[PDB]
Amino acid sequence: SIAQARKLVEQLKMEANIDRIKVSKAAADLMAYCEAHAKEDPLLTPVPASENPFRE
Amino acid sequence: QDHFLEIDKKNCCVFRDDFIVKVLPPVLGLEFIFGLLGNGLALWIFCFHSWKSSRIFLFNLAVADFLLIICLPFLMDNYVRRWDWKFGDIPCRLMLFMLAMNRQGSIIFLTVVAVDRYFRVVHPHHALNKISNRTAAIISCLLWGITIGLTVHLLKKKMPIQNGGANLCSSFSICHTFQWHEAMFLLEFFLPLGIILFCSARIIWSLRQRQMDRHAKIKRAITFIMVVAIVFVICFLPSVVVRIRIFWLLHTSGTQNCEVYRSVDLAFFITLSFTYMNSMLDPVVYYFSSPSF
Amino acid sequence: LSAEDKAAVERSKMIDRNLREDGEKAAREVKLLLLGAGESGKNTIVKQMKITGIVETHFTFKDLHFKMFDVGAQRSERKKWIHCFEGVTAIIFCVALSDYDLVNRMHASMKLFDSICNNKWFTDTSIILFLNKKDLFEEKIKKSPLTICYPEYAGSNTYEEAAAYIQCQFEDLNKRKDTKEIYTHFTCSTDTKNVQFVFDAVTDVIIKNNLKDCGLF
Amino acid sequence: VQLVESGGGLVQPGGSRKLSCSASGFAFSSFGMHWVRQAPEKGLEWVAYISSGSGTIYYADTVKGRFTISRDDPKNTLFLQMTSLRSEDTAMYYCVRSIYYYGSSPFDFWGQGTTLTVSASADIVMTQATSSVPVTPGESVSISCRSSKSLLHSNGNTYLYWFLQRPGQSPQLLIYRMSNLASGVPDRFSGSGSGTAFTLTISRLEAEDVGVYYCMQHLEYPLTFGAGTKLEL
Amino acid sequence: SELDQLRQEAEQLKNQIRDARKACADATLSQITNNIDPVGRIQMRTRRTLRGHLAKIYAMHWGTDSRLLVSASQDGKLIIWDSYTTNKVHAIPLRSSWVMTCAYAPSGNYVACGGLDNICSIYNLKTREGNVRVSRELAGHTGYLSCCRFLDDNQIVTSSGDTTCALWDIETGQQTTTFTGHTGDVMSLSLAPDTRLFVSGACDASAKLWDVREGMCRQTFTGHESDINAICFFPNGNAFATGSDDATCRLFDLRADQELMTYSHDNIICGITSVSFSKSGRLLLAGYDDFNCNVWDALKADRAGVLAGHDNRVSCLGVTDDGMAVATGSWDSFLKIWN
Ligand SMILES: O=C(O)c1cccnc1
Repeated sequence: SIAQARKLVEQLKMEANIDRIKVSKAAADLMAYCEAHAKEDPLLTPVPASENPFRE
Repeated sequence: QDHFLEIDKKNCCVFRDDFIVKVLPPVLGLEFIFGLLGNGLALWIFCFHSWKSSRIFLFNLAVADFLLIICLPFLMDNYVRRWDWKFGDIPCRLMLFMLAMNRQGSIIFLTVVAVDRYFRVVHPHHALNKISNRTAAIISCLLWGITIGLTVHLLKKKMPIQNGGANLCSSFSICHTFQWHEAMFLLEFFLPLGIILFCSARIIWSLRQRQMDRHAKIKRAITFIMVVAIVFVICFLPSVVVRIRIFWLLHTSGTQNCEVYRSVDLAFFITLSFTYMNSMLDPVVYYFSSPSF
Repeated sequence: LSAEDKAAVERSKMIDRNLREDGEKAAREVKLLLLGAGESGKNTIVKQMKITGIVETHFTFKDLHFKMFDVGAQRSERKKWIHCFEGVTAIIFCVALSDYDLVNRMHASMKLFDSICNNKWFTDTSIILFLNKKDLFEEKIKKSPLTICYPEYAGSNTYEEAAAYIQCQFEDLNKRKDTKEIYTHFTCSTDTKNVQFVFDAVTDVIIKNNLKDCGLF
Repeated sequence: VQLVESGGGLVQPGGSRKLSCSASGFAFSSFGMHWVRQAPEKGLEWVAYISSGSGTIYYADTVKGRFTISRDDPKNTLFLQMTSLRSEDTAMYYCVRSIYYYGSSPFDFWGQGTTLTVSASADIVMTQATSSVPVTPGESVSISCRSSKSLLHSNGNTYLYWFLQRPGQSPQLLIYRMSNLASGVPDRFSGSGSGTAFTLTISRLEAEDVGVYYCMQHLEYPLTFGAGTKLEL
Repeated sequence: SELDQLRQEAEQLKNQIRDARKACADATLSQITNNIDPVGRIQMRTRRTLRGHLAKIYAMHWGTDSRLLVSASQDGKLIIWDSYTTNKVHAIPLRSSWVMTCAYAPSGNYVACGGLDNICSIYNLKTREGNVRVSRELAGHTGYLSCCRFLDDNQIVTSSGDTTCALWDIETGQQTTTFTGHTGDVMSLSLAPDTRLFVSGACDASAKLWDVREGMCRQTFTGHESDINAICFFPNGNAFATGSDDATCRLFDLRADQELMTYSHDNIICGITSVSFSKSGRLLLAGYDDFNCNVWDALKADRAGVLAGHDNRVSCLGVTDDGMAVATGSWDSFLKIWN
């Protein structure tokens, strides 16, 4: 009870001590990763039926 | 004797009267439309409504009625010319075979549906869980084959018999012999009628025994089945009774010398229209009864 | 075209045949779900039956296989796993008649029955009510009146009328009366009677489903 | 897992007998069975095959019709009936299990075998480059083979099987489909191929490698064996 | 002081944490994502139809080879489907037919299942006998098992319907680490690619991040207003998304400790059962109770695709690691491969 509330205190200070980063930079990381690998994602840009292993 | 024998192989005492054109056109015209609309809408409903075995028999009956109601508008053309027919033998016998097979198939499918309901009410724990669709399909195919076989007797074309140079396509007449087609007209009634009556009686008994549900469900089903049985009886009884009287007169002296056939022929050909009235009524009763429709 | 995959296809065909056989087997069998408050209440009928998660009870009666699922030991939010029992033929709900004098518990049973009855998943599933502790209720009536937890009640204190009042008080909560059918029955000490009632109710429900599939309901 | 064969012996020309094999330690029902016989002086050669469902029974060209194969799944035993036996039928017969599914390792277990002796085209031909190659412990030995037809099926897998038969025991599977290692085989073994030219590399040979190596193809229905390469310590 | 002071202190921590969350608030991802072009309408077709199952399918998972998948249905059977050729590699009969979770081991040697029964059975696929047999019986839980995921060949993390989440090892069969932070019933789990952190959602609309080794709550999220029925990991391992019965999906970032966006539409009002991500993370696929599966653009947060190949509730949704194909299962007993 009190003990679990104190554990909550610890984790929140624990999460608090984590460098809560800002939305920016953080979004640029996702944007860079997507464009860096979007060239070879079949579901985003499918390969022709000759190379596709799921061709009828 | 004006109404003498149109002898081909038996002493057919066919007649030719006035009231046919005065009384057939309205009935047959209204039946054609009403039946085609009511049955085709059910077929389209089936085309997009599940695949459970229960509806296979209903769809078979629907297609049988759809095929049936096409030949009747020709039976009309025959009546409009008062027993004259314009086309050749091949169309005549093909369309008559279609009509007879359609009627037999409709009766057989109605009996099968009645038996299915009897099994699903009186014996819920029996071979009815789902009679895997293949079994029902093969049963339906066998029924179609047997009804075709019992009707191909008509497709053995004799000729478009001509009365006064005018072709008449009636397989029904007053004859000196009780050939197969007369027994079929009686077997198609007594056996299916008895089976459906027994099924309905057993369903009623079992439901009233210990199955009470007054929430407008069990009573609705009871009244629906009772009324469908009643309309079947009213549609099919008069014609078989008329033919019974015809054959009673035939053997009990008077096989010739124009007996009361004069008016009995009109009676028979007027009561036979109830057989097609049954085809018209069958979809509106069977298919629309379910809330799904 | 294939060379080695034909054996795999044949194996898949055998697996499909086995799955179809098992599916037909399961379809023939009838499922029942157990619910209620108080372990003895449910265990009474389980003991009366004549041949740790959920407890599966299998018994054959009148050539029909019955599977009764006891979910009283789960002790978990029913909102997230009740949907698993959508296809059950009927729900056997048990309530002790003598529980009215114990601490309020009859009110809890009423809330449980209301929650089960109004569930969207059980909209076309019947509920079989088993009123347990028949004799204990009759003894309790002579000592404590029913009006302690039923202020609206006003009538003579007797077994017949008290039982009828409890029955109709449990019945009114069925808001969707047209579809569902509540087959209330009083537990009897004599054996071979409760199972008869369960079988009759299940047969009635199965007949109702058959007629629904026919196109009459 | 045990596959014990029995019923062999001496047979006069044109004789008949019934070979039997009792299976234990594994689900006989799921596994298909193969019969392979080895002549005293020649190599292995496939006889017949029966699938799990007792269907698609196959026979070799040189034994089609003459031989028959049957099974009794409740009995957990395999029957191999032969009649009108010829002189060439004398050989040591092995019963081989095989399961067919993705990622499977067919021909992964061979029985101890039963001996049979008699008193006095359009198939795949595997050309063995060599029949005997002296080797020493601690060295590396490469065995090359050629196939009459390319085994690279359109599905991407090649049907190649390597078996090793030490003196005094039945053959043991080493590599199946030239890209996988059979259970219980040391990882030092390796195999490679280009569709038609196949090489088997045994790095860091030990004394237990002494034996005769046999190649097998499973592309076409008629299974065939190689002439066999014997390694001398 | 007594409980009053402790409750006031807890409230003060709550306010402080809310203010801290507000502190890092810079801008919603919608405006910054305005720069990138929309994905646009995506046309999807069902290449294969798996009709082996006959009962309602609840859970499924893909293998590491992107070819074999394991399906769980209430009939009490596990079927290993070969996606390329629609062949049943194995058929595992289950002792407890009430199964609503299953997983495929990363190495492809073991599978796990569970559900209303409090036992998480482990099956071996590569037994030398050629048949599938039970290896371990993890029966230490009390509530119903809702999700089990393989972390390695010898460690498995599972969540039960009670307030406890347990990490089990196959060799011994005992609970290594127990997590009791959640108050509601845990529904779904998700393992990060690193395999060191895993999220968990409960019925109390609380999502908590747990460490496999250390074993304490590292993050908390309370953006949802109802039960968290679905939860999955973003491929990069820093973000994750949740699905709930409130007809809305949401995406959370561990580093930001905030809800970045919510995916929902006015017409959609029913709950969400399963959620999954694509290889690139652009596509966020989530099942819905209606006879429809919706594909959303994880970045722009809009309806990108519609899959209407099902006539019943969609329950499970798995995406291949390579993103070559997506398999969706519903309660209609039919599983379809989409790409
Ligand atoms: O329907 C018949 O069988 C029929 C119709 C017209 C004339 N004769 C018979």
